Amino acid sequence: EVILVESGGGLVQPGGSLRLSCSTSGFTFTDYYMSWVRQPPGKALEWLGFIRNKPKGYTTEYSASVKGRFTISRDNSQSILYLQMNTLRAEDSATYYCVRDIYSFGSRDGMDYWGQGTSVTVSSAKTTPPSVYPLAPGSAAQTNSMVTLGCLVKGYFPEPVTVTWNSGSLSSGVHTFPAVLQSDLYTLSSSVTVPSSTWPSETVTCNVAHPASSTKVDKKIVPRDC
Amino acid sequence: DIVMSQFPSSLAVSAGEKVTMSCKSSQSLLNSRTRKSYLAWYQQKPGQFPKLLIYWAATRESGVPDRFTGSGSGTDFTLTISSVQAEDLAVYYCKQSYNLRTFGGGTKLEIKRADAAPTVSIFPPSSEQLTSGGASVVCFLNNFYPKDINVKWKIDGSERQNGVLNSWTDQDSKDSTYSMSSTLTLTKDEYERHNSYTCEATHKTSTSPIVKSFNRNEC
Ligand SMILES: N[C@H]1[C@@H](OP(=O)(O)O)O[C@H](CO[C@@H]2O[C@H](CO[C@]3(C(=O)O)C[C@@H](O[C@]4(C(=O)O)C[C@@H](O[C@]5(C(=O)O)C[C@@H](O)[C@@H](O)[C@@H]([C@H](O)CO)O5)[C@@H](O)[C@@H]([C@H](O)CO)O4)[C@@H](O)[C@@H]([C@H](O)CO)O3)[C@@H](OP(=O)(O)O)[C@H](O)[C@H]2N)[C@@H](O)[C@@H]1O
Ligand SMILES: [Mg+2]
Ligand SMILES: [Mg+2]
Ligand SMILES: [Mg+2]
Repeated sequence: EVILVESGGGLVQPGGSLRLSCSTSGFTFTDYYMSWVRQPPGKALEWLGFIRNKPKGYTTEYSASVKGRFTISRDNSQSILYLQMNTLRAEDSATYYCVRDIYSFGSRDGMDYWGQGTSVTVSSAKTTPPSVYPLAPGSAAQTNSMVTLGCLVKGYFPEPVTVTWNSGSLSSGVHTFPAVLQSDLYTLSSSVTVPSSTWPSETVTCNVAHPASSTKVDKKIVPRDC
Repeated sequence: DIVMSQFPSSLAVSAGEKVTMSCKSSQSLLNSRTRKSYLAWYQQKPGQFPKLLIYWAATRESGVPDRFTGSGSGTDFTLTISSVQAEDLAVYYCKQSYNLRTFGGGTKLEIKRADAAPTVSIFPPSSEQLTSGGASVVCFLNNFYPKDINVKWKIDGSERQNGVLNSWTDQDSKDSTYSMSSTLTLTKDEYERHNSYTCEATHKTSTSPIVKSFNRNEC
């Protein structure tokens, strides 16, 4: 199984620099060209550059957009790909993807494997951890059967924040709304719906993660809101 | 360099229908020796990473459903999806690999489905938030369609349109419905000098709004 995992993302001040890493496993790293592709929130994918494979001598090439500012390198003994990003500016804020490219021209083509990507935000604003508030129904049941609960994640920076419910167990029935940036701080909420015979008799917890401030919060939803 | 472009920017069809989208390059992507055109198509569902669908203009990646077909050569290409399914909701990108690599701007495929009424839930501010001096009243409007929906907030019977923020989810990949949150944020002090809090949802599916509220004094 091919595995690509990016790390290194976070908040960088304008003019700052950052080094991203991509760990790889499951294939012979040196036989492949490797590329970096980025994507600003809500925008198109953008190819940044690649580093060729062993037969081609591992030579590098870059997009005009970052050539002279970003460089790519690879550690062939550890099978790790890097992206050195210098003199950053707002426009560089994006999710950065590590991607396996071709291994030969006549065989096939296409970027067949992609990592999950790592987010980078270029801003002068301060990293701020979130406050996680549990949202339980007010003292008013009404037509029961299914119950909806939620959790409000407020006042954090930069994006993103990851929200799961029972460590992912509660997938489906879950809706996480897009964060809204206010001033220099984001707020979002998440809702989960489960049968009333599940909650509160059984536990429901929302798990929030904010990579940038290396924070992880678990908030159990306890009855008696209002 | 080569400029890649796609059209239309967005398209919408119902499940079961066929769709075609186009991609164009500034220069030919055809290699006269191999006779192939170096163009690929990628699918990126909302919130996830891109997936390779087709390469060399018309070769489908093994495992990719046969509903996806790529065609074309030189500077003009197309991606066709026969019998679109709800899960096909995504942005599709073409990319040339003739000289380094360059992506087009993408075509967003939206899904049309039957109208569905929202399920509304209201939540008073948490005791936790009150300790910080703030008070957010939240209302979730889940699993509805079409996207257009109106929320009206009322405090003690009066309409409140200041301090309200709405946020919509992307279309659902399984049922093509939308969900939205409406949040009214006040200071703890103002929140505590009022009693009734109501959110009213007006959607195409009904002439009468769906109202949810609590009294705070009955908390
Ligand atoms: N170092 C290479 C060089 O040796 P040389 O310096 O002694 O010439 O070239 C030989 C191959 O023989 C020569 O072939 C060229 C014509 O080359 C092409 C074609 O017809 O266009 C393409 C050649 O491609 C590859 C290779 O397989 O050899 C891979 C290419 O791949 C990328 C890239 O990394 O550059 C990425 C890929 O996704 C795609 O973007 C591709 C691009 O579309 C190609 O234009 O580029 C690239 O690495 C090229 C390299 O740049 C070539 O210099 O090599 C290859 O398939 C060859 C066939 O092997 C030919 O039979 O065809 C001839 O040019 P001419 O003007 O047409 O005459 C040249 O005269 C030949 N000597 C290579 O093996 C060696 O490693
Ligand atoms: Mg590009
Ligand atoms: Mg070179
Ligand atoms: Mg298109």
